[PDB]
Amino acid sequence: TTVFTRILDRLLDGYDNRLRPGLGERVTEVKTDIFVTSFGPVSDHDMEYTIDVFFRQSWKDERLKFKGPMTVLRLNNLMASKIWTPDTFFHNGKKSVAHNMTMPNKLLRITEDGTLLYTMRLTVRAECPMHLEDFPMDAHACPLKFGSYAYTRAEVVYEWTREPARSVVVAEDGSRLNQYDLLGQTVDSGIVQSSTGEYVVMTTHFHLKRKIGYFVIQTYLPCIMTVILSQVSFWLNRESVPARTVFGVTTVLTMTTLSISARNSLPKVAYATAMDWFIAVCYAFVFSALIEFATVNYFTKSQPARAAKIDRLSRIAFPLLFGIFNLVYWATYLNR
Amino acid sequence: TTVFTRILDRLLDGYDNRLRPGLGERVTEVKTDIFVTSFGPVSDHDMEYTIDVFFRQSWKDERLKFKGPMTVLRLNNLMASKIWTPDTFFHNGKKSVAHNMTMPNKLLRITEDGTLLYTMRLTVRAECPMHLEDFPMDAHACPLKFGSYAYTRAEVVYEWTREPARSVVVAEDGSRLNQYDLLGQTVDSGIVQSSTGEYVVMTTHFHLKRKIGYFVIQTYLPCIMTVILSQVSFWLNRESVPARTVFGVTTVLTMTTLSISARNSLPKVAYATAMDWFIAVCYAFVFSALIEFATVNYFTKSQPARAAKIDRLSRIAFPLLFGIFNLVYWATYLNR
Amino acid sequence: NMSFVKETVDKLLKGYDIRLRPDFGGPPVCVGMNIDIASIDMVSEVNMDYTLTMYFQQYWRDKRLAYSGIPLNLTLDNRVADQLWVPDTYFLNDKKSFVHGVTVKNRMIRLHPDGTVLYGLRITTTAACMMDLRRYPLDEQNCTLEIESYGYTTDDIEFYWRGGDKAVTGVERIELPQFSIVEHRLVSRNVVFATGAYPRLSLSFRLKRNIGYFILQTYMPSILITILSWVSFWINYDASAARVALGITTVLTMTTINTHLRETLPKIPYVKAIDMYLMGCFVFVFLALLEYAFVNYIFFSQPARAAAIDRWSRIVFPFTFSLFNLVYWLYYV
Amino acid sequence: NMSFVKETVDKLLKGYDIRLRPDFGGPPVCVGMNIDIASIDMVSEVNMDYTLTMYFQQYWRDKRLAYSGIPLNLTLDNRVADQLWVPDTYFLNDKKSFVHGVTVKNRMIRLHPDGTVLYGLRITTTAACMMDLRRYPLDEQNCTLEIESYGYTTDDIEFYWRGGDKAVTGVERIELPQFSIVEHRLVSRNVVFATGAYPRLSLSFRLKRNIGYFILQTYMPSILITILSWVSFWINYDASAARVALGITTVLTMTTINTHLRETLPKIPYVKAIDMYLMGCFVFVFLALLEYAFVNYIFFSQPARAAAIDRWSRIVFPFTFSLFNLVYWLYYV
Amino acid sequence: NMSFVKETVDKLLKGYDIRLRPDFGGPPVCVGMNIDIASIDMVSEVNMDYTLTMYFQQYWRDKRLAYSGIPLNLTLDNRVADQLWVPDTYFLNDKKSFVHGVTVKNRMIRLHPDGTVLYGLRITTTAACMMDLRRYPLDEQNCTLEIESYGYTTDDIEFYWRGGDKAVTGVERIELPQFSIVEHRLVSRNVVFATGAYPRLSLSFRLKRNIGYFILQTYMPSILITILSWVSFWINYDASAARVALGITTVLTMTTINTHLRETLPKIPYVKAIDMYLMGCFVFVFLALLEYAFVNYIFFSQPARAAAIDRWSRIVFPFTFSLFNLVYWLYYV
Amino acid sequence: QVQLVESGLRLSCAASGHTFNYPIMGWFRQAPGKEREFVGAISWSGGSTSYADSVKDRFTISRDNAKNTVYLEMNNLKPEDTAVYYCAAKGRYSGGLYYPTNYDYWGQGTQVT
Ligand SMILES: *[C@@H]1O[C@H](CO)[C@@H](O[C@@H]2O[C@H](CO)[C@@H](O[C@@H]3O[C@H](CO[C@H]4O[C@H](CO)[C@@H](O)[C@H](O)[C@@H]4O)[C@@H](O)[C@H](O[C@H]4O[C@H](CO)[C@@H](O)[C@H](O)[C@@H]4O)[C@@H]3O)[C@H](O)[C@H]2NC(C)=O)[C@H](O)[C@H]1NC(C)=O
Ligand SMILES: *[C@@H]1O[C@H](CO)[C@@H](O[C@@H]2O[C@H](CO)[C@@H](O[C@@H]3O[C@H](CO[C@H]4O[C@H](CO)[C@@H](O)[C@H](O)[C@@H]4O)[C@@H](O)[C@H](O[C@H]4O[C@H](CO)[C@@H](O)[C@H](O)[C@@H]4O)[C@@H]3O)[C@H](O)[C@H]2NC(C)=O)[C@H](O)[C@H]1NC(C)=O
Ligand SMILES: *[C@@H]1O[C@H](CO)[C@@H](O[C@@H]2O[C@H](CO)[C@@H](O[C@@H]3O[C@H](CO[C@H]4O[C@H](CO)[C@@H](O)[C@H](O)[C@@H]4O)[C@@H](O)[C@H](O[C@H]4O[C@H](CO)[C@@H](O)[C@H](O)[C@@H]4O)[C@@H]3O)[C@H](O)[C@H]2NC(C)=O)[C@H](O)[C@H]1NC(C)=O
Ligand SMILES: *[C@@H]1O[C@H](CO)[C@@H](O[C@@H]2O[C@H](CO)[C@@H](O[C@@H]3O[C@H](CO[C@H]4O[C@H](CO)[C@@H](O)[C@H](O)[C@@H]4O)[C@@H](O)[C@H](O[C@H]4O[C@H](CO)[C@@H](O)[C@H](O)[C@@H]4O)[C@@H]3O)[C@H](O)[C@H]2NC(C)=O)[C@H](O)[C@H]1NC(C)=O
Ligand SMILES: [Cl-]
Ligand SMILES: [Cl-]
Repeated sequence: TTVFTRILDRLLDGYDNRLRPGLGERVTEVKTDIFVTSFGPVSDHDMEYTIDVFFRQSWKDERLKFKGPMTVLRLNNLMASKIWTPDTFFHNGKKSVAHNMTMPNKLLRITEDGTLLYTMRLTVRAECPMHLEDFPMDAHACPLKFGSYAYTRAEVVYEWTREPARSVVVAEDGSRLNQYDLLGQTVDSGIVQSSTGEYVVMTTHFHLKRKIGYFVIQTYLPCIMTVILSQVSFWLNRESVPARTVFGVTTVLTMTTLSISARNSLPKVAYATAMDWFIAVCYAFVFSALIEFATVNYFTKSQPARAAKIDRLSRIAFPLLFGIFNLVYWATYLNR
Repeated sequence: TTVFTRILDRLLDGYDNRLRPGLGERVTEVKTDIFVTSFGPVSDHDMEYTIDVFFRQSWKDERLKFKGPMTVLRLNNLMASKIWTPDTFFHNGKKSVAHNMTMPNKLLRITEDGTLLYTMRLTVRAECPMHLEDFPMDAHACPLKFGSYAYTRAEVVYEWTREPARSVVVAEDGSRLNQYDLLGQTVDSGIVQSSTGEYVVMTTHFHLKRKIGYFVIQTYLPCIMTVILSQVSFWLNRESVPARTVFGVTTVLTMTTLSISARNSLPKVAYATAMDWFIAVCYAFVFSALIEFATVNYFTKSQPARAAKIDRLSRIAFPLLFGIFNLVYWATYLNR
Repeated sequence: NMSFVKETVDKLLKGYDIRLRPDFGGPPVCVGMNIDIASIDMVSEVNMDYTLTMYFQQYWRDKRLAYSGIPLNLTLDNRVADQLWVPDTYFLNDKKSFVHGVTVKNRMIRLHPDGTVLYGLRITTTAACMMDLRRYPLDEQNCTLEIESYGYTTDDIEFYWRGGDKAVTGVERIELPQFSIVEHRLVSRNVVFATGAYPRLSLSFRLKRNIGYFILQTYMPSILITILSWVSFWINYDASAARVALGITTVLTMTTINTHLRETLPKIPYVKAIDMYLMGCFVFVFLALLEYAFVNYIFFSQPARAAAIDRWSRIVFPFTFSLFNLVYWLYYV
Repeated sequence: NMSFVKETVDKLLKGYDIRLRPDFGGPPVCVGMNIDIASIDMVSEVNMDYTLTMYFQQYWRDKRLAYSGIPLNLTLDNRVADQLWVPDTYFLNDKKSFVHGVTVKNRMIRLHPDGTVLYGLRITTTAACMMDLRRYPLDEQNCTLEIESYGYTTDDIEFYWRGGDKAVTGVERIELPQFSIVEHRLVSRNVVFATGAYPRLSLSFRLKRNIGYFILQTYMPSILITILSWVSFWINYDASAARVALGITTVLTMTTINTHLRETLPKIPYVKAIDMYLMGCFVFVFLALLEYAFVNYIFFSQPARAAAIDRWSRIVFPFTFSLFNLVYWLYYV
Repeated sequence: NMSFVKETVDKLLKGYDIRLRPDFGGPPVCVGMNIDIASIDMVSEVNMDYTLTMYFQQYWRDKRLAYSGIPLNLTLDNRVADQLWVPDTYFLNDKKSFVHGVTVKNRMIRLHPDGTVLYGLRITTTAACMMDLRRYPLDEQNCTLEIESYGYTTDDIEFYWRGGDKAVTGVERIELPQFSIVEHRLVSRNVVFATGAYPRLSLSFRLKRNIGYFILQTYMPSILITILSWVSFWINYDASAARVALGITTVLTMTTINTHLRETLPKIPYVKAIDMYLMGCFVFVFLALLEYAFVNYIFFSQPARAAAIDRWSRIVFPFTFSLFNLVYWLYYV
Repeated sequence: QVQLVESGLRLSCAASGHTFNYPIMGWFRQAPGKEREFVGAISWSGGSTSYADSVKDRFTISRDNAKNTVYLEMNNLKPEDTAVYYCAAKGRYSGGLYYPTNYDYWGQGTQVT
């Protein structure tokens, strides 16, 4: 055991951790990969998402070469606080956590050639600016950007450990999503520029699509049923005025309550979503049925022929128009 | 700069920060004052208030006499951790913050005679016990008591820097009160005694008076209008049963709704506040008017003279009693 | 002379080993405890806990710190506590505790010439208190603070309430919005775990609920709503819209009261007495509305009987509701 | 003798390289785990997690700390834990954890002459438990805690449950108002990541939700409104006012009930069982109103067939509703 | 050849005194500020504060750190910030701030050959902003951030914006759902306290509230319900079911939307514009319900009077509501 | 204070009083020449149970709150079971479950052959 103590004492003898490996000689290359252990909840209200990752970095430092009985030293993470490590940060991160139970969740491994593998376990809350014009049939690309904080592109660059498509790997049972599906991810690297210089940035877009079954069972089917119930009033006999008044008032009030309920759970955006348009059209159809009934009742004694003609025309007009609208709406929003 | 480094090194050479100045020889006298940069919100439910202060202390330390080109050294605040400082704490504090952004918000200054000025920026959450029997016409004196935690009166005493009335200064713009109005503060000092000995306590009372206009236009006016409307029905003809019934039932329903819904606004206490008495008396007046109408309607068409007498007496009995009650109530709760 | 005091203090800490308790390997060290309660903030039924602020003082003796030539108690800067041995005392039934740290860490170290150490802290702790709500609102609770040594067994440490029953002070001037502290009690014992026997102190309070809060929040609104529901019996059955509106309003408001009370208490599977009372009030308002429906149905045939039903209801409903309230309140006796 | 013990401990920590694990470069070191559960504070369906408080004990052997001549097990002050090697154990599914630190960090170190170290912590952890609420409010959950080595593979460290099935105690202390622990299970396995294979312990609990009258009172309004909707079939067509009044009352009440239950039920945006039950009830009242409309339409042409249609509906509607309820209570139970 | 760089860095910090500012005892040290606003988070009307994430850069010159022979701007590990003097810049109006610390502390230290130091932090801060919500939701606010030196007066330090009006970057890219930023302004002055005069920088934004959401959520539903309640006057009094359902549903829905909105509204001690509009709409719908109740009673005996009242209401209600809208939209616009 | 009554092959232990403060009832047996030995314990509310190795899968413990009573059902009796049986109550924060010292209120010695 004392051999390894002597090796470690020699490695840190005259070592300056303020200086990046290669300062003034060549650019430091860091290879990164991510293992998403759980893709956490996505919040529309805060336009953010949480993610839990194993974040892995690997670089080369020629001051840490050694020759001994073991080819790789798998050291305690304490050693990682005595050498130089990258200052990687997440550009759109909001408030991340570096887990400290029961010990700092970090690992450091040194190879005899001077290659260091440094891994940590993080929870990151990141900004995902969402456009909700297609709610609830919308899709989002939530981005995760990271890079060096202090060292510019002429000092530190970042690469992916392997092919970029396979350098961000998602765990099989790592879905904490209730109203979204994780379709996949795309991986890219680029250059950002700020007042302090040009930096390398590594980006991952996770593509999400919102589940729709809840809204189908809570809003769309009740609204369709309400519109149908209003439109089957044209078959009531014109003499039974009280029955048709009750039917029209019933459908109007039902649509009102459903619309008010649906507005309550809508995200607080400053424009119209798809569900708003559907609800508005259903309300227009229901009120149109009521107004048609009023007009028909107006000509009941004056011109019975006119009222009969209006009823007969409406009986085929209203279902046809509602079907055309439904076909156009669903073909527009379920195909994009 | 070398001269000042030599001076500081000589000052801290052989200096023990575990011992107060003049230990075993005299009493350390600490002169304090407070600059309240914002008097934060008061919370009735938790019985507490927030306050942000510059807390200033000053004391003599003969171990820190020096002689050099400058009479006063305005030092980096970390020097505060190398010398002795008072352990002042707030007796009614709940959970305070010593702000650490971007650096520890403290200043340390050393005069050539050994005088120390030590100032810090704090946020204090303090307990303010409240008796709300006079709600919403209640007034409180929220206290702020501070003193030494470990040094009894025979070791450390506290004094105000200037005259006590002017040692606590509140900024002109620093008022984050919504529901209250700050009428001023009173400054005092005294002795407290506990199991560990006798300590000096410095006390500041901030006098708050609650704003009442919100409740006048939110609770009192609806009740007064409802009572007036209920008493209006006495002037209608006994023949017009539908109108009097509308008045009586509508006023009773409004009074019931007001009494029930005002519960959420009112503070959650185990006794009855002044507004509770007002609402109860208004409810009694409205229900008595309804019962008077019922009694009149009972005697109609059988003993019309008795109904006439009841209505004639009521038209003067109800407004007079309500006016007397309002006079007495407002005199009781406004001259106090 | 501070030079002599500095020499003495440096000598005391010369070679001092903080990893070893006083009289290590010998008889147990005895720690006496005092608590001064400053406040009991928020008793919560929903969270099943309460908050407590206190001055917690520990008293022990360490002969390694005996000094001579200075006839004074040495109150040292609190950072000296980091260079001395202190007991590993903890609260078993706590959930989140902190030591106040403005303007410094609220800590006190006082040495005495015989080696006695007084070690004081100011602590705010949230402690668990499971509650029995079967007798709401006339329930009575018993909330404890349990104090134990985490690492040392009864072979190494011992606890006692320093001062007998006069160890805990400030309890008699505690005011709570809903409760009153009927009694407090001090207990000492030994508790055996798989790792051995540990000393234990217990400070318990008995809380009694003030019924003035349940009244004026749940009882008075229910009575008012039931009275308003009764009002509808005095209107002619021709006025259908008025009576239907009155019945519906009373039903909805009573439902609001039920939900509000249920939210102020934790959700449990069984049914308590208070739930039975609220269900009874709901039954009464719904029965008034249903009686109107029955009168309206039977009105077409026998209008005289339709009026007689209202006349009888005017007496039956208040009387039965009063009897129901009497039965409910005599259930608790 | 305290000086002898101090020199022995100094010799133990003299030349001790904390950066290296026991038996570095050789066989793996075996660490045994014990958990003693204090409570499970809360179990949140909205946040999808649960809060657990425990005493977590780790047992291992370090030959560098073997001492002779002292026939005692040395309980050291917990600060010594900063000078000793400890396993880098972590919990994979925890989201926010902390070690209690009043009055000192709740930490215990005990040494034995053989060189065996016992290391104990008091930990509160909010662990993620993804719940399937598609059968709410009669769902059954399985919440786990995963314990794993972070930096050491199975070539360096080994994990096992000390005592086997008796490694976890205090399950009787768990008192959830809304759930009831059915079973707990201990698992030992290996998990492979891109950096190698790591030991893994897993403690799982099976939870059953408690059913009561308050769970029952979510279906009763819908059932009652459905039966009210049926009632219309027994009214003659001449009195169509009653039929239309029943139709409008039932439809409005059903929609309001559904929107209110959406508002009050926990915000879980996917289809559950109760959502489909409420949708079925709404469909039934809608079908009843539609049947009335059809009868009103064909009345002037086939009065006998209209009466036959009403009479057949009087049986068909309760029969199909009973069938729907039977299918529901067989599929979701 | 990192030996030369390491030797230079060791020489820089050899006789360095962190307790003294650059040019201690002489002329003040200039500090230039840059701010890059990454995002502006929730602007809470309840808490009276906002949140700001920024890259905050400070620039100054220290002659003790000048080095020669190295034609590079030495970026150093951020931990070297603990061995250097940095300004004690603080924010006067901030309630809660932190520096991001994943994966390490988000801090940058860069040296230049002539001794210039660039020191960058990434700060998320919540800052107190007092809002006047009387014109809510049609109000215009002004929220600031104050930057000051705590210990050094104008004799020791002096601030300035580095770049003039271009010092602050990224304001034009911020998108807020409820607000649109109209202007941002930079001010530099001196603030005098009892301890002396200190330099102050102020960054202020003038925020304007978007009216789209409130139209889509509050105003349009309230107007729709108020208009829909007028359908009663156009329904024959024999159709009592429809009229009763209209009145009850409109009143209930008005209360529903009022509660849903008022939950989001702050618990301020004054009445906002939106409150006035909602109370007016409630008064209108309740008056319509009451008018129908009165008409429904007296229709049996006085059909002509009931018909006349309905005919008058058809004109009276829309006219009064239009006048109310005119008064409101002229007062608040 | 909690009062315990012993009846009794099925043994009954009826506990009355402040049984909410003492949420666990346990069973112990004492040999004529040995010390008290833990047998089993049951939670008052959840019914969760724990047994000793020597009696596991043979004895069973149940409880009912109708009269606040607990029951020990003995199956497959052996001559090794000849001991005097006690029923005891344990507080909420009294530590380990297998140690007789932690139990406050004790029943009456019942002879079983
Ligand atoms: C996981 O990471 C978190 C931080 O993200 C750690 O929490 C910090 O832990 C460190 C190490 O224990 C703490 O540092 C020490 O604090 C002592 C005082 O603590 C009290 O006061 C602070 C406020 O000042 C409170 O935040 C805290 O809760 C306590 O009430 C100091 O006395 C220590 O100083 C000693 O060491 C320094 C080293 O430079 C010397 O200079 C001193 O002279 C002295 O010897 C030390 O500073 C830190 O305060 C904790 N912060 C917070 C916010 O909790 C977790 O502990 C960590 N977990 C694990 C398992 O590693
Ligand atoms: C809230 O609820 C808790 C229970 O959860 C109550 O706590 C109990 O309080 C009673 C006192 O009222 C405690 O009873 C006393 O315990 C003392 C300690 O006993 C230990 O040591 C003895 C050996 O000396 C062991 O046999 C025993 O098992 C313990 O290890 C005893 O010394 C006391 O005995 C004295 O009084 C009794 C009569 O009560 C006499 O017969 C004795 O001779 C002697 O004078 C006594 O038994 C009990 O231990 C507490 N239980 C727990 C779990 O702590 C709280 O009282 C309650 N709060 C309120 C306000 O009521
Ligand atoms: C909550 O949900 C979790 C799943 O998410 C359940 O956890 C599973 O529990 C079962 C036991 O009920 C586990 O199955 C057992 O795994 C043991 C370990 O397997 C590992 O190691 C072996 C080599 O030793 C590898 O071959 C294997 O791939 C694993 O890496 C096995 O040793 C067990 O087999 C033994 O018992 C079975 C009968 O149970 C016999 O048929 C075998 O012959 C053998 O004797 C067994 O297969 C399973 O691994 C757990 N899954 C996970 C992911 O941990 C929880 O049980 C559940 N909670 C509750 C309360 O039910
Ligand atoms: C949100 O609300 C805040 C206030 O709460 C507004 O802040 C004010 O902003 C104005 C500028 O728009 C400030 O006014 C300017 O202050 C400058 C600094 O004053 C110092 O220096 C001068 C000498 O140069 C001293 O005399 C003075 O005592 C201070 O020490 C002045 O230099 C400016 O003067 C220039 O403009 C004026 C006209 O405005 C000319 O008359 C002058 O000749 C000169 O050209 C000017 O006075 C004001 O001080 C700020 N107030 C506070 C309290 O900070 C924000 O502007 C507002 N937000 C928005 C978006 O508007
Ligand atoms: Cl989600
Ligand atoms: Cl306020």
